[PDB]
Amino acid sequence: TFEDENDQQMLPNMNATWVDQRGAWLIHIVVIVLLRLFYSLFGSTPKWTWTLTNMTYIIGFYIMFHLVKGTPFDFNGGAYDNLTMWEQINDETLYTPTRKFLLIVPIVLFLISNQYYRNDMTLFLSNLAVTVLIGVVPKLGITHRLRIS
Amino acid sequence: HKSSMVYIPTTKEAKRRNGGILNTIEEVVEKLYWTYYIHLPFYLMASFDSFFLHVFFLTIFSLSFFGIL
Amino acid sequence: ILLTRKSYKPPKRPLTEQEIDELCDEWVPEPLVDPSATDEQSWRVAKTP
Ligand SMILES: CCCCCCCCCCCCC/C=C/[C@@H](O)[C@H](CO)NC(=O)CCCCCCCCCCCCCCCCCCCCCCC
Repeated sequence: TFEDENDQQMLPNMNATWVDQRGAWLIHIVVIVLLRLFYSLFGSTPKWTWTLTNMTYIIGFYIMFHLVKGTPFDFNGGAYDNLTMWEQINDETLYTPTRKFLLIVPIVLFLISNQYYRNDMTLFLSNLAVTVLIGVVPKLGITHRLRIS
Repeated sequence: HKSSMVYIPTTKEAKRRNGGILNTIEEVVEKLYWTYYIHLPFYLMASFDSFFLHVFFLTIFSLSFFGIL
Repeated sequence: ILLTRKSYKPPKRPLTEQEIDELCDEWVPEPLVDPSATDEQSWRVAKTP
């Protein structure tokens, strides 16, 4: 409605403005690299390390950006009470540079991980399924504000 | 002019008042300790969580050093 | 394909019949002609042989 839009415009949303700041694009890569080295430090075979890296990163990103609705602090009357953090990025404007960069990352991650478990069809299928079903679908332009049961 | 404010001496002046290379070893150790401590959120945690983070980091470092050799 | 997109804003809802009716009732037009300056110009009609 009107009041709702005026409330959503009256303040910059501190819950979703930190993305466009100095060093988030880099921190994503950094945490990916750190997870890789941690799983390497475990000691198992490379395919297990890489599939664990992919699952851990994808599931963490989904649980943080796509699971919880609202803001962790008072913002307005309600304003953003029925939106996840991914739906608040750049005040509901799709396909901005930040969204493009966050979309590209899982695909390139799968491409790099691909050449280690290519010989096993089970791991390859599971990795592709999880990636394309959790890291590319909720971030699409037609899943926006799509509530189901 | 004089007021009722009690002053606190600087740490350099305190060391001057209280007077080999054991001091240098102690100060390099404390430099390392502070450099490790303040860059991780240990002031913002409780005791159990801080202890578990400590043992986690110690285990990571020990395993990495063992693997390096 | 993903990198090619243009960055649009989500489409808005269309207006409602009650909203349309209220907007139409808010609009007010002008008269067909301007009766403000008719009297200080109407000497021409009165002075025509
Ligand atoms: C809900 C109960 C679920 C019970 C299950 C337990 C889950 C608990 C852990 C997850 C909870 C997350 C809930 C939502 C958290 C955020 O959204 C909150 C609330 O919006 N944002 C804010 O406070 C505003 C932003 C605050 C700073 C965010 C940036 C901090 C640094 C993150 C940089 C990006 C990190 C890389 C992307 C995610 C990678 C995940 C790494 C996974 C490996 C480590 C985790 C296992």
